[PDB]
Amino acid sequence: AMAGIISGTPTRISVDEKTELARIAKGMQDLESE
Amino acid sequence: AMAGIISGTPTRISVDEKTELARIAKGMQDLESE
Amino acid sequence: AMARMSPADKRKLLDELRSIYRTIVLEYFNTDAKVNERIDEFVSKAFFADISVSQVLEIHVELMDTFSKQLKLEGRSEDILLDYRLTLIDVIAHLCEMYRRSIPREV
Amino acid sequence: AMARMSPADKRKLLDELRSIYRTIVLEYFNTDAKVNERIDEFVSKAFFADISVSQVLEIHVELMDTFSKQLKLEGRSEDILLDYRLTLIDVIAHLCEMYRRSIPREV
Repeated sequence: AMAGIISGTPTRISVDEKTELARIAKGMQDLESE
Repeated sequence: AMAGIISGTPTRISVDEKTELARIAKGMQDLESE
Repeated sequence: AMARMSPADKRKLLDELRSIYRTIVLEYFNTDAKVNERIDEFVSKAFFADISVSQVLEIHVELMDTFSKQLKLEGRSEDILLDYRLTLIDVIAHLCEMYRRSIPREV
Repeated sequence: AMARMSPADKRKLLDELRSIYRTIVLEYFNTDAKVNERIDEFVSKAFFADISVSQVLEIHVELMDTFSKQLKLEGRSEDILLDYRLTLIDVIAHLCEMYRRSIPREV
């Protein structure tokens, strides 16, 4: 689009059908934990 | 999990490999249009 | 907005967020249902309850597993899985929107 | 924050957001790169430039098409497509976070 080839390193990671969605929780759910 | 069966109406819509991601733009991109 | 709300009431909200989020998903393809009502309910509580996106993000992951799980066992098309990706992204974007507008800017 | 910024400067930002967003994606699987820098750059500009999530949402769709497109023609595993879903959701959640903290609440 701009200047170069875009791939994203295809075929590299094996993931589940639901794939590791979010999962990282970003840790913003710590608002209920103390 | 709570009380009932969860499905989401599986097999119903035909989508592209990239699937209709966002696409709705939600129309919040109208900040640059007048 | 009120004094520190009890922990259970918070869970009660979450209990609703789980079902509501779920409800939003079911109505995403509604024939006449105003998913907006489902989204508005979730969007409304999430902001008020100061619910971090994390739960929205994590809660989605669990439910998403529920659908793909049945698809594998029920031998059904998993193409519909996108709906959860669309619902998840659309939902987060919606509350993310009000968060943006809920921030007064000097003029 | 400053006086109405020209239209091109805005596009210049977008020009960067497209490349930066893209850069974030490439480094998502970086061996040592601090994608955080890529995410921080995008997160930083998006907030400052008052960039609505829409572009983040729409821009992602176009680039996502770019990857799946090559996968079909290059005959490559499309499992990696999730990275864009993860990057898109993770990115939006990050700026959505600061938006939440950028909102003072009475105490």
